[PDB]
Amino acid sequence: GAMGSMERASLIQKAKLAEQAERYEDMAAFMKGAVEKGEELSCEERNLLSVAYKNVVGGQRAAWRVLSSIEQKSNEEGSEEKGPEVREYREKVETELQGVCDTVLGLLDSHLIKEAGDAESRVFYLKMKGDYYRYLAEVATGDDKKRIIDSARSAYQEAMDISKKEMPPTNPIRLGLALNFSVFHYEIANSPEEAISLAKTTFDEAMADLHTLSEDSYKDSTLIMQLLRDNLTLWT
Amino acid sequence: GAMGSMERASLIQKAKLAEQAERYEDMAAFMKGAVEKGEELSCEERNLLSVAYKNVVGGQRAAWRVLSSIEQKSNEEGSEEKGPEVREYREKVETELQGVCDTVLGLLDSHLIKEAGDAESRVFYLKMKGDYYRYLAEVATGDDKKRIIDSARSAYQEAMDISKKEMPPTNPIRLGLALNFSVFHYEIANSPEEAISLAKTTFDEAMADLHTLSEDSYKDSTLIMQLLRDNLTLWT
Amino acid sequence: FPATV
Amino acid sequence: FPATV
Ligand SMILES: N=C(N)c1cc(-c2cccc(NC(=O)[C@]3(Oc4ccc(Cl)cc4)CC[C@@H](N)CC3)c2)cs1
Ligand SMILES: N=C(N)c1cc(-c2cccc(NC(=O)[C@]3(Oc4ccc(Cl)cc4)CC[C@@H](N)CC3)c2)cs1
Repeated sequence: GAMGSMERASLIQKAKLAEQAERYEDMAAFMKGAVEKGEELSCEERNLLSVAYKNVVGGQRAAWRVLSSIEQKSNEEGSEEKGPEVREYREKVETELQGVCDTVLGLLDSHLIKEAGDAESRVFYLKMKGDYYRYLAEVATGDDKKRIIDSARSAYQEAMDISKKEMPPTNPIRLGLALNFSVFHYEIANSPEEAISLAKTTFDEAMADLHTLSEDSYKDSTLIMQLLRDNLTLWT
Repeated sequence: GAMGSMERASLIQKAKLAEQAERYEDMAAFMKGAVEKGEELSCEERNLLSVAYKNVVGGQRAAWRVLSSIEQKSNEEGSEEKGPEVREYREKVETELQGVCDTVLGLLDSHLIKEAGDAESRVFYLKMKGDYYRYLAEVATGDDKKRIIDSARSAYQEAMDISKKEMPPTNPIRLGLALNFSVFHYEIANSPEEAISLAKTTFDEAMADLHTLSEDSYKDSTLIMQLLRDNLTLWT
Repeated sequence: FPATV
Repeated sequence: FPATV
């Protein structure tokens, strides 16, 4: 750990600075260093961790999609052979993406999830675990693809079970978990009907609980509800 | 050189792929590998090199500015001491920026400039040399700042002298060189009047030569002329 | 692509 | 910031 000599508090401070500078690779490295101090993460710290790696892997995924698109075209009937370079470079980006996912999954397994007892932390981390297995699933093609998919499903399912028992239906973590598990169903598990059912039921149960919220909590919940509706509009 | 085992043509192909994927660090690494094959660069290849490193250093510069701004505020009268972290992280980004600049300047010195005999290549590379010394100047504060500034000035001046002898006033390389040397005068050399004079004279000499151009060359030249006018509007 | 958070 | 290319 190249961050082993830096104070935990300094790592968190620098993660916030890296965010302001839109230096998300640095942000992720600082937050990995903070996790490796071994202490549990506060709510703010968990979100710094998730923001950092979401931005890093999001860029990798966007690049992979561009390259995969170019690669598939080079393989159509009538394309001029261009050699191994597109495949090689897609593989390079894919391997770096898998590395980032494995890093995040490693942090969750050593030892964030096992120490997470409160619903807000445990559901958050299990959602992340589902998310990063989902990103691995997006690029998987081998003997392991079904097992990667089932790892994502299992993490999301455990998070869902806890969230339904322990959080109100408007809790933004619960909502974001359902949003993403719904996308998993649609895009990974070839289960569009499950995706649509989950998004719709989540939206309706949240709507009925909005009356309990403050203005600020209302804004947070309705933002994610709008994403659920956006996806439903995309899919119907 | 980690690219030493890859074919020159494969490096150029992958640079173009990296560009499409907005992976500019990769793009720059591929083009550095291509330069290190030792052959001169074609027009397209020179622009791949410049696009890659301009994007990399541009992001570093934007980050440095954010962090420098935060640092200066932390040093105002009334600010709460936050410790060494802002300075340290600004220094980290600054050192990485200086490294990229030194890398580019190294490629130009070994041995792109000395092999560049045609005006279009030689002016292009000397403009780059001015640009990357200018980026070093932006962060310089020590015993070397004046010498860094004079290195930028000298490279720009040699490029200007060649461009005025060997290129028409509408040549986009000549125009972009003048644009950037004008910014050097305004932002680095504390010579706003020289900056304004150079931009205005460049614009007017180009305007008078537009009648010689094809529609496509006209579009290229007038685009950079509009940047000259934009800066003049900013400065007057 | 669909929205995720 | 001013324009450069
Ligand atoms: N970036 C930072 N420095 C910090 C961010 C936070 C912080 C703390 C609690 C919730 C949030 N919500 C979000 O990020 C957003 O909603 C989420 C995110 C994650 C989940 Cl599972 C659920 C909902 C806001 C709305 C956006 N469309 C999507 C992200 C941020 C503390 S610090
Ligand atoms: N990105 C790629 N794959 C490639 C780009 C090129 C290529 C070749 C010749 C000129 C250009 N001009 C430019 O880039 C732009 O003008 C310049 C750039 C550099 C100079 Cl010194 C002068 C003018 C177009 C207009 C933009 N506002 C600023 C950049 C690009 C070949 S390949």
